[PDB]
Amino acid sequence: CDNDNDCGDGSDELPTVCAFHTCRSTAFTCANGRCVPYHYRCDFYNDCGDNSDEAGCLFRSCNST
Amino acid sequence: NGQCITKLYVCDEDNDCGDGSDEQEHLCHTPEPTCPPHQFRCDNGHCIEMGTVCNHVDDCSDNSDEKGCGINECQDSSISHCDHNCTDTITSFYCSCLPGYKLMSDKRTCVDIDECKETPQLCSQKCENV
Ligand SMILES: *[C@@H]1O[C@H](CO)[C@@H](O)[C@H](O)[C@H]1NC(C)=O
Ligand SMILES: *[C@@H]1O[C@H](CO)[C@@H](O)[C@H](O)[C@H]1NC(C)=O
Ligand SMILES: *[C@@H]1O[C@H](CO)[C@H](O)[C@H](O)[C@H]1NC(C)=O
Ligand SMILES: *[C@@H]1O[C@H](CO)[C@H](O)[C@H](O)[C@H]1NC(C)=O
Ligand SMILES: *[C@@H]1O[C@H](CO)[C@H](O)[C@H](O)[C@H]1NC(C)=O
Ligand SMILES: [Ca+2]
Ligand SMILES: [Ca+2]
Ligand SMILES: [Ca+2]
Ligand SMILES: [Ca+2]
Ligand SMILES: [Ca+2]
Repeated sequence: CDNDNDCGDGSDELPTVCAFHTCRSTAFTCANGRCVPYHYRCDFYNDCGDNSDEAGCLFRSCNST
Repeated sequence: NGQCITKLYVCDEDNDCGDGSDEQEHLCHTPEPTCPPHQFRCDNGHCIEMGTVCNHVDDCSDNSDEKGCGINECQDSSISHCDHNCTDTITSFYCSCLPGYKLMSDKRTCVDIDECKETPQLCSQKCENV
């Protein structure tokens, strides 16, 4: 249930298998039903599909000290 | 050479021991560790056969092996907002500044080296930064 059509014609991601799926609770949860570790969120990479992992964060990225 | 020096002297860029045992590179510095050249290293201290890095299966404890394989970051200005030059890699990418410039912790910004302050021995009389 990674939201990818691995099994040829999309047969692995069908609703009757994935419908009640959840992922390890420490990981981030994404709008399209895909999970990436929480640190992946907002690192300029759209690791989750579309852009909901990056969307909304302020990209403060330098050593303020 | 048969000499005793205080422990603070052992690595301070001074040949206190005349044989130059003091200041030996193997003593004062550690090379970045690697693994067989036929292999690959993820962010964590792990080394895997290189073919595995893009096999769609997470190998590293941090799952960072598979993350980079699909993106040519230099062609994607959003991720690669580099100041001078960018180069792709099967995992992630690297960014580099032109000669005379240095890179900053965001690993994308470039800044101008004050060569006079950083290396005053460059000019025998006076130095001016540009
Ligand atoms: C800033 O850099 C110093 C080393 O130059 C490092 O010790 C420190 O942890 C860094 N701080 C942050 C917030 O990144
Ligand atoms: C690096 O970037 C500079 C400035 O854009 C450019 O003049 C130079 O040709 C580039 N070098 C390479 C190897 O891409
Ligand atoms: C997935 O999360 C749900 C909560 O919505 C339940 O905890 C369920 O037991 C979980 N199943 C697993 C182990 O993924
Ligand atoms: C060698 O490198 C490691 C990190 O890989 C540590 O920074 C360590 O302190 C280094 N040792 C010396 C003697 O510089
Ligand atoms: C990387 O480190 C290993 C272990 O020390 C071997 O020395 C190998 O030869 C090194 N390879 C490189 C690239 O220096
Ligand atoms: Ca799938
Ligand atoms: Ca991300
Ligand atoms: Ca010394
Ligand atoms: Ca892998
Ligand atoms: Ca890449």
